[PDB]
This record gives sequence, C-alpha cells and structure tokens, in this order.
Amino acid sequence: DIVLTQSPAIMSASLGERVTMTCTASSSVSSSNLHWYQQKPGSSPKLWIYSTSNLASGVPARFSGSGSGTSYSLTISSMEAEDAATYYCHQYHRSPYTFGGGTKLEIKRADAAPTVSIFPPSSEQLTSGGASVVCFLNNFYPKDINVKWKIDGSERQNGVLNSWTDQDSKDSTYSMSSTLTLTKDEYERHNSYTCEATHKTSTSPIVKSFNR
Amino acid sequence: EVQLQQSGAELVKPGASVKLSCTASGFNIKDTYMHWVKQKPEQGLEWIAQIDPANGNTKYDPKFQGKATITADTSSNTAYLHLSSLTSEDSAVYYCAADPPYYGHGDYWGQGTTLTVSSAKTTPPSVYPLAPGSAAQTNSMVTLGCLVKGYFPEPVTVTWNSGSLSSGVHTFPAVLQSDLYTLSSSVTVPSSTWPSETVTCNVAHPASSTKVDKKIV
Ligand SMILES: C[N+]1(CCc2ccc(NC(=O)CCCC(=O)O)cc2)CCCCC1
Repeated sequence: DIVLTQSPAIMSASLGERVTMTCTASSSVSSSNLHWYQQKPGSSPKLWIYSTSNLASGVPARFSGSGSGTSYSLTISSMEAEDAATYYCHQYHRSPYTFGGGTKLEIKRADAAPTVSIFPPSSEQLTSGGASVVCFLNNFYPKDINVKWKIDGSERQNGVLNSWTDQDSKDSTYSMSSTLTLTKDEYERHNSYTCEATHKTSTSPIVKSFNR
Repeated sequence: EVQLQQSGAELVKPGASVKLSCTASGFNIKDTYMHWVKQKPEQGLEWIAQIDPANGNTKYDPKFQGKATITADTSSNTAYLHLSSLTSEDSAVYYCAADPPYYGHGDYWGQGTTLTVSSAKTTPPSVYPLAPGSAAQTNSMVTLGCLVKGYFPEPVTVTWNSGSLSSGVHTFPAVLQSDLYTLSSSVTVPSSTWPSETVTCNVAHPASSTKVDKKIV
C-alpha cells in the first residue's frame, strides 16, 4: 500500500496567479505510472496529466507536471476560473493502486461580509408537531465562519445541522444554512431565538433574532 | 465514441447484495484491463479490483476482502462488480475504468453508478415556507426561503417559480438526520417584485412521487 500525500489540502488562487501543488509517495514509484486527475462536483474524475509530466487530450498548456521517485507536483502557470476543482494524484505502479487525498483549488476574491436572515417555524410546521428555526448566511468570502444559536441566553449546541454550498460560479462567494430543530413545546416554551454569525470580515458579530 | 456505460442507480437494504455492470463500446475489454473505483460521499477515490478479461485473472485491494467480486464477459464486452453483505460504508458512487485501450489516448471512466444502502422507507418531504417575520428591514432587496424536511430517498427538486428565478438562489446540500434527509433553499429578489408578484417554491420528490408548491407570503 503505497500511500500518497497531497499538499495543500485546500487553497485559493486569485486569477492569473501561478499555482503549485505536490504529491508525495510512501515508497518510490515509476514516473511513468504516476498520473493526476481533475474532478468537479457531479461528474467523473478526468485524466489531467499522465506519466508525471504529460498533458491529457484537451488539457490547457498552462498546466505542467514534474517529479520522480517519491516526490511529484502539478503546476498552473496562470490561474483561470475553470481551473477551480479537486486534483488527485494516482499511482498505477504497484497494487493495491492508490490515490492521494486530493487538492481542492478554489478562486480567491475580495472578502465580502455575510448577509444573514433568520426565520421562525411555520404554523404549517408547528401544527405538524415540530419547530425548526432556520438562518441563512449568504454570499461571503472567505469560507471561514462560525454559527451559534442562543435559545434564551443559553446557547443550544445539539440539534443543529448545517450545510455549506460550493464556491459560487458567478461571484465566487460561499453561503451557509443553519437549522435549529426543537420540538413543538420546546420552541414556544422559550421566546428569545438568535442566530449569531462571526466572520473575519468584521470584529463585531452579525446578529439576528425574533421573539415568541 | 469510445465509452463505458454503467448500469443505473441502486438503492439497497443492508445485508442485501447488488451486482453493477459496465459495458464498453469502441474497444474490446479483452484487450485491456478493467477496474472498479469507489468514491464515498464528499470523500476521495479508492481502487477496488482489477480484471484481465483475456484470462479472467483478478486483483483486489485486501480491504475489500471477499466482499467485492469482479468478473467480465468478453462476449457482451461487459465487466461486473458484485458486492455482498451491504452496509452503509458501502454507499457511494462506483466507477468502472479502463486502462487506455488505444495508443494515443488516456483512460476511460464510466458515468458512475450511485449506490445507497439504507434501511429507511420511502418518505415524502415536508415543505415549509421561509418568509421574514412581521417587521422587515433591508430596503431595495429581500430574501426568502424553503425548508424541505424528512425525506427519503434522494433527491428532491427545488426551483423558484418554475425556473423563473435562476439568480440569487441558494439551495443547500441536503443532510442526513437519522436515516432521513432535510434541506433548505433561499432566493433573493428586489422588494419591487415582492410582495406584489408571487414567488413560488416548487419541491418535487422523484421517489415518493410527490409534487408540492409552497407560496411565499
Ligand atoms: C484505470 N486506471 C488507469 C491508470 C492509467 C492512466 C493513464 C495511462 N496512460 C495514459 O493516459 C496515456 C495517454 C496517452 C495520450 O493521451 O497521449 C495508464 C494508466 C488504472 C486503475 C485505476 C483507475 C485508473
């Protein structure tokens, strides 16, 4: 089991910037049996670089590859938007054939604060016998953000489930959704519901809440 | 077009088994090596087994210790992947891949076959509307949402006013909470198109055959 380690795990490159990522193997492998794949959400991995330094059909000349032994790398002379994806190195030298953990390439843009919006459980939902409080935090950058639920001054940790979207295709921003789900009573049995988002765009947190 | 065609999506119960198929067109599988690779949700890639259709010889990653069985039929130009004692760690996308069949080109990967192993029953999603509370303050623009909760299996289809709103929309990736999925969607429109012009939420569940529209008021 020749283990492949890719560095960095995630990274961002402003347009036109030069990019480089590495792949190191636990033992040496033939440079001819080491390849790189590109994958975008929802479709199959596609051969990007074969035999260490060769480009696959249709791959832009801005990409290159180099190495031998246990150390390899992939490079993009100039970052373009469609380069944004996850790249995996692969050894087809000795079985079991393995893949690296991948390098996710994202687009770097100007920071932008999160547009928060909280919402209370619908009577439709309340009458069903439950209560979910939802809060959206849309179009922001970078991806780093923390969300807290303060149910009557006593932060509620359990019962919360989040979901993040992929880097937006148009503005290259991120978005997140947090959903606090309590029961029928638990919800009306309190009346202070807050969604607090702390993002690097500002020291002062962004808060949103409602009563009853 | 040289291409690898895989069988359809699988929804199996744990303890059961399932056989996936991959048919090559454009080359004979007997002239190359056929493989199966696995990709767990939002995870990485794992090679499972390899087979030489010319002599039936196989290679397996010890981790798929006799749980995976690879076979091939040169007559139908098809490769198979049999998986027994299905558990949830088995849920994933399975790709069959061919080593380059011809000089001058790369390898070939199938479209992928999604396998979901769950004990859950078919359940329709409950759709709830997400609109601002009593008061309101933003000016020029407003954001509305939709909560799709407790459904199985994937997926659900959410659109705002039948594809009318295709900008400023954020439908978040579903989440599994005790065998059931839950997801939510939001959209933003100028306060000039709302609340005068109706903004609708349309969520449809392919499995339970449910089609529900939630009007944001
Ligand atoms: C199916 N594969 C293929 C590995 C592999 C990939 C590429 C090559 N060779 C080439 O891509 C040459 C391409 C020639 C060209 O494009 O000019 C050999 C082995 C091995 C098992 C795991 C999944 C990946």
